[PDB]
Amino acid sequence: AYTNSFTRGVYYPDKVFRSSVLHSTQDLFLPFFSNVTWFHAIHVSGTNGTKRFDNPVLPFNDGVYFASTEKSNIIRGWIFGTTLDSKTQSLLIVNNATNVVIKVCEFQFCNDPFLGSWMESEFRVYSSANNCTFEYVSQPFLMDLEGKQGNFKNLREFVFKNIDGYFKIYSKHTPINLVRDLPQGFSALEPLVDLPIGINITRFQTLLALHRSYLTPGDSSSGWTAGAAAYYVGYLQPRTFLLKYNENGTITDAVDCALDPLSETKCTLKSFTVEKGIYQTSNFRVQPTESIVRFPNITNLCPFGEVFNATRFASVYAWNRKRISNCVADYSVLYNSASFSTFKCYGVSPTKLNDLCFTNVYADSFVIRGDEVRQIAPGQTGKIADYNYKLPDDFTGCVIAWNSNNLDSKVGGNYNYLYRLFRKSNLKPFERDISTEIYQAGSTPCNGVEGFNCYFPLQSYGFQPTNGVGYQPYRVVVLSFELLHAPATVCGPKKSTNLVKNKCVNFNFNGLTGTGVLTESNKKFLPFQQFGRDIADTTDAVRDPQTLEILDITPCSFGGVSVITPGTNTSNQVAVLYQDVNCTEVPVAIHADQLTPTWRVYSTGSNVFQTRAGCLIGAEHVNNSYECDIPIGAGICASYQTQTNSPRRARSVASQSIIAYTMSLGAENSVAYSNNSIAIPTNFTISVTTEILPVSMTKTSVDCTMYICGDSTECSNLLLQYGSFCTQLNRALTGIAVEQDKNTQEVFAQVKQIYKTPPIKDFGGFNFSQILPDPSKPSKRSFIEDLLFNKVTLADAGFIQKFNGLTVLPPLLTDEMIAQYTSALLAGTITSGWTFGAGAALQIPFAMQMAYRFNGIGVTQNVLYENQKLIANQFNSAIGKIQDSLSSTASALGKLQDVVNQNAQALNTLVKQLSSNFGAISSVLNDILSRLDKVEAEVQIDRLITGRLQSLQTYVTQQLIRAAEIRASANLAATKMSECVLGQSKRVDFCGKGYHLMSFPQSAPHGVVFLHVTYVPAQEKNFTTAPAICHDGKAHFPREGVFVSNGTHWFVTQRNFYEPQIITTDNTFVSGNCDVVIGIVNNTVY
Amino acid sequence: EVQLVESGGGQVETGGSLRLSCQASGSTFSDYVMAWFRQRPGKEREFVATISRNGGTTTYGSSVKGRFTISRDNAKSTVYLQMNSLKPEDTAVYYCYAVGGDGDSWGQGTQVTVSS
Repeated sequence: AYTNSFTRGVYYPDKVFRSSVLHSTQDLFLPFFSNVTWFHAIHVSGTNGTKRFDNPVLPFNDGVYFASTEKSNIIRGWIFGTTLDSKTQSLLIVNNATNVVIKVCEFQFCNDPFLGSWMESEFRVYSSANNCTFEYVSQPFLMDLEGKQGNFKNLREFVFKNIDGYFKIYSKHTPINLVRDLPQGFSALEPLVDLPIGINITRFQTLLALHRSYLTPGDSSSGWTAGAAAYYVGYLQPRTFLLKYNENGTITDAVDCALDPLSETKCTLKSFTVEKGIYQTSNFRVQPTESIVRFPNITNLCPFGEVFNATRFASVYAWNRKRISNCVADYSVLYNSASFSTFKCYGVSPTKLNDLCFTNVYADSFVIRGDEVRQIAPGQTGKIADYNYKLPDDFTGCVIAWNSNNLDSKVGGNYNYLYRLFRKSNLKPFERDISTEIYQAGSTPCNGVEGFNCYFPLQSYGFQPTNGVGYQPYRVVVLSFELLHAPATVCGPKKSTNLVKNKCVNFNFNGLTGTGVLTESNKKFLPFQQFGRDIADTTDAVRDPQTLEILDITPCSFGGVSVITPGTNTSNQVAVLYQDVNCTEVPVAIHADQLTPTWRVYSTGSNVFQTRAGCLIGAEHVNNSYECDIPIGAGICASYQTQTNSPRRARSVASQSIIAYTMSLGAENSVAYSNNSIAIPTNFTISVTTEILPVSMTKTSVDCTMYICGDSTECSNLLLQYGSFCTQLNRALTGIAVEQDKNTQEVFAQVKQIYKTPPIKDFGGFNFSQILPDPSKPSKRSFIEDLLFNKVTLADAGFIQKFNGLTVLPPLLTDEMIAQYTSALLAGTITSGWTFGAGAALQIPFAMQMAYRFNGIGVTQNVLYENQKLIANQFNSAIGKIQDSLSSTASALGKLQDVVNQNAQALNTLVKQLSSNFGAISSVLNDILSRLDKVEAEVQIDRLITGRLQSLQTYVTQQLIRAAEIRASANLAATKMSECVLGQSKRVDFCGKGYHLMSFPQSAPHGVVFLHVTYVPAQEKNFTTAPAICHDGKAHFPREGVFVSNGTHWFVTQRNFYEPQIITTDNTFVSGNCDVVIGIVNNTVY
Repeated sequence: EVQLVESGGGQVETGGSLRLSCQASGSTFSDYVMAWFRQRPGKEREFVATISRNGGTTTYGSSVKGRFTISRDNAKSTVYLQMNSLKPEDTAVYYCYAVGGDGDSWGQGTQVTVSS
């Protein structure tokens, strides 16, 4: 029986503490949604490892989740260990219901804790307390009345971890009513204890003692546990999570990492609420297949079998001197075949013989006495050891021997070999002396001719096949590896593996170590063959060295992840994008499927769609092509509606799955070439927008020493030893700081002096109500200013962050005076005119202030004052709806949160690099300072300084680039401030999308917001037009407008609003006659 | 080319003289030192006389050495052996036995039967 661990198994990792923190870590955890074995009882013949025991002993496996349920206190302790017997150490932890006693005692084997003795028995479990090595007492780990006073059922979740000799133990207690299976809902497991044990735990079993049941009708033997209390078991696996800590500091919730692609996004982007968007996550190139591959063909050979099988060897004294080279060797047959009587190798391992290489190999072979065999070795003394062939005390290959009483010995007697007694030139090792040493001086008292006149040191050595050792001829050949003297020449039999096709293989062609996929290529290498290349070691093409076919080697051939999520708050489905993999290769490590059972992860779904950038595993390609959304690559995007064909679908396309159409930037809105008939404004819209520019960043400074050293004088010594980097760094940060102040001054302080917000605000129906600062409400930030200062993430994720060396000097202009500047800008903008920057500000009423700002797009003051009422009310409505969208859309201000988050990341990663040892024996400073002597300290710490310095350097540079681009933005900002707050610019699509009216500064935490109020026309209409009228034999041409016809009467109108007029002299300019011109018409002038 | 073919040996009376020779199969003869041995039937090989690489250095055995005469002849590709003051105890198959290169060097085996 299997049940899912829906949410259990989570415990606070270490006694560390945090508050409202989304911390993450990887410890041995019970995976989410895992099948667990519902042990209940004997379930007769349901026991496989134990006998008459309900729930047999099980493997430990480095961690188990445990939980026992009951309606009354029943379940006893546990047994941990490897043998659970006196043989090998094991652990026992029992609940006495009066106290808990923890013992590692080696108890005798009890097949059951409850041998039948049902309850009157006295602790049957304690078979023997021999070698009790540990003991401890504490308050019981108790259970019930939860189970009956509440009449619920009670719980105790447990985790028995053996981590580094420390046996961490956790617990909780909880009522339950739905007694059938483990419920949903969340919890945690605080520990109780650590135990420095150090035992090896491989098996463990639960303990329960049958007091008295009634399962069987015996009235005493009724004690039975087939239908009694039960418990589940899981196993913990090394998976990381992301925790969610409480205000009080509790584990409120937790999320997986390898369960879903979705959870893996969560843990990439540390949060519980991701928004719609592709999140490059963790790439997965390949696991290469087996091994080296060359071929089974051409190779060469030394004639070893020539000389070894040569059944005629020579005198030991007249030992052969044979040099062999320029081949391929093989020492397998000699070393393994039973031909030799003796195999013994001196400073050369017989195993590695083939893979070694030698310039020259010498074979010195002969026949030896059986008893003399011992004297061929470095460090041997004797007649032959001194006077026939002497080994030196150095690297000699081997000393081989094999009897040849069959071949060397003959029954007719064989005296043919020899052994000189004691009388040649003493044999500096390797001297082939063969001289006839009859006399020495013919007079010497030792040998001479006096005393000895019938001696000859050569003593020919008779023998016979059946004569005995000593008279036993052993054939001996020695392989003299002459090596390293020159280029190596002799190596064993390599080129020994078949080649492979079209699968990621770690290949080696004649020393070319690499990994790739082999393919049939189509060029021809010249005998300069051996390999090809594209650039600078890209050994892209290669041929086999042994049969001469050429091949291509393309890379390990691919991996990818680009998970798509439409947003947790509004869906929970996920589909994975694989960057550039023809998922014929079933993308992940082809068909990874060694992972958690998860159809996206278990990527085989029929819902697939290959594109330029690989394929989507959760893919439902359509051909209908809406507007783009979360972008995939090369056009294609996602995110249609909930109801394309089926109701079960969500705005996440094809709910629980995802489609990917091809981007279609919209529809078509063409007109065709007109004859001359214009489509021209009859009605329109004045409207409004937004824009958000960062204009600064939060100031920062970093005392270089304190960041690096932080009061460790030796660090300060070495840091002043590295020249003046610190000065440069501090200076650059100071420069960008004062630069920030300059930007603020340039953006806001353009005007010379404040003109107050007029007390009586009665602006021509153009209600503000929202832009001018608070009437007298606190801080004098305007209502829109208020929401700008509040809807901005007031957390900022919580930068309120100076710990060591960090600091923040505050800005110069403060938000009160900044808002004062802004308000002044407003006041000049509205009362003065476009002149509160060109000298002393003048004054003009707002009706004219916008009539001659209409005149800035080509419409006179009849237009407004004729429609001053409705145009004004449109302004009020539009600017009110500003409040709406600025108040409503989440991520509306994304630019300034982007900036502040960027600096947040910068500093946060900076201190995290602070916590890194960069090759040092530790990351923290004072211990490595104080754990070692002077020299090794200073060198390792110096490694730390250099790493810290480079990190700080990267931060400073990155800040410089960010600062410069913000400078450009700020210059643009003040430029806009000037062109369309101190005037009305015309550079198209700079002061708002459309014909511009005006711009309104609004403060910001670090940026600025404009309100580009633009003129976007509407309601086009078609009429007849003519570039001239020939009147009185004479063409006409318009001064202030154009001639338009209704089809029957001609009318004079302007170019961005239909305002027709009669044809009159004073608006029409008159030259030549009807010239060579197209479109001229009748119906002449008054 | 060391196919040493013993030559010159033949039946001899007790006290006579004969030439003994041997030839490698068309090679150098200086460096290949010859040795000559006696193997009476009813026993095995023994040694009477030999020579050096020079050939001038007529190093015979330790037994009576004025018996035999030796000469390596590089100009005629054969050794030359003149045995003299003979005794019937040399009825044996001799071997020219050019030491250089192959030590146990022979391949014809020259018979010298010492008659009555």
